[PDB]
Amino acid sequence: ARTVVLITGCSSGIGLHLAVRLASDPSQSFKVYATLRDLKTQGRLWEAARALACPPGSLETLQLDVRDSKSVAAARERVTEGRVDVLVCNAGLGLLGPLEALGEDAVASVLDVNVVGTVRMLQAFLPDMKRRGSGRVLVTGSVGGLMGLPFNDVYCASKFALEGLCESLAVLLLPFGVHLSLIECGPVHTAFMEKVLGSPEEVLDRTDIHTFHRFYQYLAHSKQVFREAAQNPEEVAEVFLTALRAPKPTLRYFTTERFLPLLRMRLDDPSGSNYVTAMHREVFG
Amino acid sequence: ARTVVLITGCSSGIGLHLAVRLASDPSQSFKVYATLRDLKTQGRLWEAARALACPPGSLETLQLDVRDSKSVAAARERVTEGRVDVLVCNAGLGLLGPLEALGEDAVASVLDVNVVGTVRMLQAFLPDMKRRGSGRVLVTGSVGGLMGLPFNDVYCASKFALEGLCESLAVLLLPFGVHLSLIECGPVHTAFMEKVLGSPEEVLDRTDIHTFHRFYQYLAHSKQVFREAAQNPEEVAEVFLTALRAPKPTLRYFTTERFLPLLRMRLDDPSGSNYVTAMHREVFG
Ligand SMILES: NC(=O)c1ccc[n+]([C@@H]2O[C@H](COP(=O)([O-])OP(=O)(O)OC[C@H]3O[C@@H](n4cnc5c(N)ncnc54)[C@H](OP(=O)(O)O)[C@@H]3O)[C@@H](O)[C@H]2O)c1
Ligand SMILES: NC(=O)c1ccc[n+]([C@@H]2O[C@H](COP(=O)([O-])OP(=O)(O)OC[C@H]3O[C@@H](n4cnc5c(N)ncnc54)[C@H](OP(=O)(O)O)[C@@H]3O)[C@@H](O)[C@H]2O)c1
Ligand SMILES: C[C@]12CC[C@@H]3c4ccc(O)cc4CC[C@H]3[C@@H]1CC[C@@H]2O
Ligand SMILES: C[C@]12CC[C@@H]3c4ccc(O)cc4CC[C@H]3[C@@H]1CC[C@@H]2O
Repeated sequence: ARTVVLITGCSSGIGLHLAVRLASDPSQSFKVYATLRDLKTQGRLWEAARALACPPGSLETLQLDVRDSKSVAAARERVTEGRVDVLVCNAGLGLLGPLEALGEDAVASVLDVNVVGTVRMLQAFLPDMKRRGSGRVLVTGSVGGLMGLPFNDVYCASKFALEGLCESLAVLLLPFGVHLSLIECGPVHTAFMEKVLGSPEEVLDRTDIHTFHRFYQYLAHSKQVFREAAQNPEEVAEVFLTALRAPKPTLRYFTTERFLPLLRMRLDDPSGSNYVTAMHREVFG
Repeated sequence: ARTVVLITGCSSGIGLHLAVRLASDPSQSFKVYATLRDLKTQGRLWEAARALACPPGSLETLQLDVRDSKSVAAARERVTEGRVDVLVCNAGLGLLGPLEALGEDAVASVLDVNVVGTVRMLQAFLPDMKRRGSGRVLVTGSVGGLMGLPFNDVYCASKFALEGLCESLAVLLLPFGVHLSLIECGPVHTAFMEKVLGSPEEVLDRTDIHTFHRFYQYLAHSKQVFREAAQNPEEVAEVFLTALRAPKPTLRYFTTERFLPLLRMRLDDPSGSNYVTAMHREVFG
């Protein structure tokens, strides 16, 4: 159908549920290109798509690895319509542990995927939206890009980076009639975390005993935050559709109002210490 | 002298003036290791140091390239005292132009220096401060890390990343008695900008005519913002000393109160659109 939507990172979580929520839409107005780093993992996407009854042709899958600009351009070339009306930059990776225990590859990967990957997506797809004078870009955001979290130093570094990247682009884009919005998400049940790490044996080798202990405490605490605040990817998908529907989309959309008070205490105390003291008390006690 | 201070990026600007402001301090309590990417450029540092009368031994220069962990560890090994009381992460690069005109090397460099470089500094020097139960880390910040600026997409991406990185570390660090603060700076007369770019011929080749035109407009506008708001590096150095003096340093220190209203409109309108509309009007008219 008429609105062409291209989504990154659709093998699971937000991306997967958003592709099927769009392709199974009552109005049948979306033509979805669900992109995945590795096409062989598309099984779960179709199982969900078939549970929602997506009309043949409403959903097509492509291989798109955000670390490779040749993969990104190849995917763009497979959009048969020759246009993308809604570009959703969703692919992302986590990175957890003491800063000193993180290796150079892991740090570099996180920045390459979460930041440079988005830049690649935007360089390949913004030109044509500017030429056409229209387009929507939706970026999966995180409360981790709005407030720092202990033992997520590089991950927060990467999520804050998208905030800077998208805000800077948004200031330029108004006059071109291209809208950019971030969908700010808290914890989401998606297996994002399941790969965020483990291996206490190796970690203890890379840091001191006190840091290690504080790490275990952070891990106990995020086990409760996840049970307390994870949302399901279906709920998050609805926030994207809210954004793609608005005639004049705002820069930010929040999927929960839950972390706002905490967010407000970084501003109402500009020195930023109130936040630091409050987050240390919530995490470590 | 007694407080050992190690500073990155001292061939010019903030780093240069901060090293000499500390080594020429009346109390003569600072022993400064002024680090530079390339030792052969140390001329300007000494000229200023000799204009301020720094006692022999108050200032030592080392080579330290933040993109190389071997250079970073080698520099740490030359601290004869075996300790660093104040670590100042100042090295940084700019990147300007239409997002689509930026090459992969340039983007990668900016992130490698501004973000990963700080991570390298922190991995090499935090362990010993945690072991000792004391230390101050001061990071040169930017209003560009707090609000997005058109045509500085990757630069803002990198400066926001430091915000995330330092806030996340700050939450962990309290209990270790190690303080981390960011020194938020606006435009500074330092030649940072002088290398931020030019070459309209090559740029026009990489983007569309409308974007190009908007770029020229941004360039006219930053010529006035720089004359209107640049501060001198001596003024910025005093803010670092304010931070290193406080018995309980806050996470953020601002060198000007000038951009706060703008900063406040990103929060008081959480959708973040008020800011986007206001920044577009200030830059493009
Ligand atoms: N999960 C949370 O609690 C949470 C909270 C806030 C924000 N977010 C954000 O939500 C987004 C979606 O993640 P999720 O929570 O749904 O986790 P997820 O279930 O692990 O899904 C992330 C997707 O990104 C893909 N991806 C990873 N590397 C890629 C690459 N190089 N090229 C293309 N795609 C790649 C993954 O594919 P593969 O499976 O093949 O690797 C997967 O399809 C991320 O940007 C993110 O960080 C998540
Ligand atoms: N200038 C502004 O208007 C402004 C505004 C806000 C924030 N800041 C920030 O202020 C900091 C200091 O910059 P500045 O304004 O003083 O500009 P600058 O005069 O160009 O000084 C930056 C210094 O960083 C060094 N550097 C660059 N790459 C390095 C590397 N790979 N390893 C070690 N050192 C390296 C440069 O050395 P080389 O000369 O050899 O390259 C130079 O000594 C930066 O983090 C920054 O982005 C500046
Ligand atoms: C930033 C994340 C969402 C917000 C989460 C949060 C939010 C508030 C809080 O007090 C603790 C945590 C712990 C884990 C955080 C997450 C780590 C991954 C995710 O992106
Ligand atoms: C972010 C910077 C400081 C703040 C500057 C600013 C701040 C406010 C504003 O309205 C325009 C500009 C243009 C250039 C910006 C700068 C680019 C380099 C510097 O780091």
